[PDB]
Amino acid sequence: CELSEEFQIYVDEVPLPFPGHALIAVATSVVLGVLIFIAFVFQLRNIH
Amino acid sequence: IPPEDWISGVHKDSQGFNMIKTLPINYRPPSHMGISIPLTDNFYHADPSKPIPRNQFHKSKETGKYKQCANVTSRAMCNCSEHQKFSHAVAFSDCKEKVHRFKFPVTQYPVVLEIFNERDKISAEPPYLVTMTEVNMRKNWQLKHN
Amino acid sequence: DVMEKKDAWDVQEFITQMYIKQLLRHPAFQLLLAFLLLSNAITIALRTNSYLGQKHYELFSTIDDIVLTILICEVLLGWLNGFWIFWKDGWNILNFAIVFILFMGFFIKQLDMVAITYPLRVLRLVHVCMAVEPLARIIKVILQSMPDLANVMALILFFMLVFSVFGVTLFGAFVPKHFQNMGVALYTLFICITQDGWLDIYTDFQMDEREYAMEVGGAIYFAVFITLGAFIGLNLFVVVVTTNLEQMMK
Amino acid sequence: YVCEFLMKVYVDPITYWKDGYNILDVIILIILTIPYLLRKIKGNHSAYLHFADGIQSLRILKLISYSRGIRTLIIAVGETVYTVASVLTLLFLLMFVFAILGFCLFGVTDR
Amino acid sequence: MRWRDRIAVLCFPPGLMLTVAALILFFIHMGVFASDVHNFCVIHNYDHMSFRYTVVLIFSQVISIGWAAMGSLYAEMTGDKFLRCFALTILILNGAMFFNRLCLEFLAINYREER
Ligand SMILES: *[C@@H]1O[C@H](CO)[C@@H](O)[C@H](O)[C@H]1NC(C)=O
Ligand SMILES: *[C@@H]1O[C@H](CO)[C@@H](O)[C@H](O)[C@H]1NC(C)=O
Ligand SMILES: *[C@@H]1O[C@H](CO)[C@@H](O)[C@H](O)[C@H]1NC(C)=O
Repeated sequence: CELSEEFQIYVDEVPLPFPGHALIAVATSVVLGVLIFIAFVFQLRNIH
Repeated sequence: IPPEDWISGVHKDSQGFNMIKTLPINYRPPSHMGISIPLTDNFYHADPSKPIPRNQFHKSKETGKYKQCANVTSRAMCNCSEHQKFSHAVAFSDCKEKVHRFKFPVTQYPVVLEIFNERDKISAEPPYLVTMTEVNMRKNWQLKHN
Repeated sequence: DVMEKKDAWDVQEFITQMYIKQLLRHPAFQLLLAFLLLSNAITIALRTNSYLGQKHYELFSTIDDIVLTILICEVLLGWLNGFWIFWKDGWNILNFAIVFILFMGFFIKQLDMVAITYPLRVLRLVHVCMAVEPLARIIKVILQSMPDLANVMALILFFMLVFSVFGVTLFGAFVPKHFQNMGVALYTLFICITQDGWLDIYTDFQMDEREYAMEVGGAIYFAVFITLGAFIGLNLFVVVVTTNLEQMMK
Repeated sequence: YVCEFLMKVYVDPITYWKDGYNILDVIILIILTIPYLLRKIKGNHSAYLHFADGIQSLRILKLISYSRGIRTLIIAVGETVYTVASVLTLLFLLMFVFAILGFCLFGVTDR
Repeated sequence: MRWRDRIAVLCFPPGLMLTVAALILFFIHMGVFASDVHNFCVIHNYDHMSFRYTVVLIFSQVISIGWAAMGSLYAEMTGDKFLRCFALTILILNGAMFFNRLCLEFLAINYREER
């Protein structure tokens, strides 16, 4: 006779896939970049 | 898990985690190309009296058959028993509403198999080779064996 | 002199002057980088415990991505001034290798795992904390002392070998498991030269005849060799240290 | 010791707040007065007794705070504080590096 | 001088290279963004999404932001307000563009793949 069994497993709370990590990394990087560049533009324009 | 807490669905392992999950109505497991577009053609907690969740797209519209809870009106109408609420088997999933729960990383889950043979309980033997399969075509589970 | 009108190369030089005035002379950006590095070092020290890890692993991943992207941004900013000057440097090579290994292990699949991700971070921590003044003088002379230390190591290992030829004569197939294999014997003699708790070895080669045997001869030979080598090595170490620091105060 | 704190509670803190031995001895006086104030008459939720001989040893340190010759020796060796702090920080950095290395090499495998 | 000869051969005037490159990047990126919102809203053929090219165009996005800023910095010293307004406007539209596409990508998580 066939000896078979079935069962179920529920998993959750996946952190994030790759695009979420990529997006948050590039978002922080460009936020720092635009802040430092706004400081650059403000300083160099106020010197002028 | 005790049966009274299986009825209640409020289990906590002294750590703030729920061990039992009550499935959403008309639940369908996801597919490979997306976790929001089911393509499994199997219905969990099935109920034709309610709108179907997460069922846009033509292929997902074209998939999903109601086996037990057919055109028979509702969940309260399509009839199930305790043997159908505690069944983990395919085609008994139309009224499958409570399942277990886990974290995301599940490592070394023990797959233990016992054989009944009319006087005691034995373990599965190396003469009795084993095949593993998933009923919902998923490719995100791996096995460790010696 | 007068500079009635600037030219393109003067404009480029002024732009590079602005770029080296910020992030290289301004203390605020270095302080922010040090604060971020100290925060992720606090998260490093908060590891080795899954009880904190089970609600911190995703935040650990996010701060890993943040520190990696700010490190590669700093590397790109250094590259902007020129690849030749960055490639011909004593410490920018180390920083570039650190960020290259970290980025390759992050983006590409690698068996580098925690034993590479964490020590590379603390190496970057050491490199950044070298930049602030009251550790740079002390760090600069540790690397100045290693060329004069290398000859001492070479002489010590050569004497160690030419006395291990005397050692391996009374070694092998008797009083074994620390005197055999000809590499375990060398490292066990190194242990006895480092001179702490060698009475396990003393009891190991004890009781040859219970009165004299070679228990007198070999033991006194190796004991006087051990004491002479240990004294000479420690003296040479402190001598190279005192020479190179006399160099740093000269 | 209360009389000592009373004669050090003058306007001389304007020099005691920038010097060496002076701020050291007033700090010793504070960390002497407070613990036996909360210990001899405690009536409070403290842990246990472990700071009696420590308090007495701080009093002995206040005794040895005299001897101007030892004071001159302390002044003569007092310029190496930054150097020994830097060497201690380098030591701690090396312990942290090899701590994470030894953990990754032997404790994560859990065998 | 002779701007015919300046634009003809052998060189370009300083700056005004990165600005034009950012313009064409803006053009192709409106093309792909419009295609993405179109196929996400009505026609629903996710197999032909830009689910396949996801990180290289993000890299293109950030390098286009960098080149726009760098051209703005290189062209600010011309003393003319029109060039500065041009560079600031293209930088602003590119940055708001980047935030919009980042938000759209972050909204479109459950449709790509699962690890
Ligand atoms: C109703 O369900 C039954 C289940 O056996 C099926 O045979 C029948 O075709 C269904 N009819 C309609 C109209 O869906
Ligand atoms: C219960 O449902 C089954 C089919 O699911 C049906 O055959 C049976 O008649 C029903 N019984 C009652 C009492 O409704
Ligand atoms: C499976 O898990 C059990 C439980 O820890 C363990 O004893 C066994 O060695 C594991 N086998 C394999 C092949 O991983």
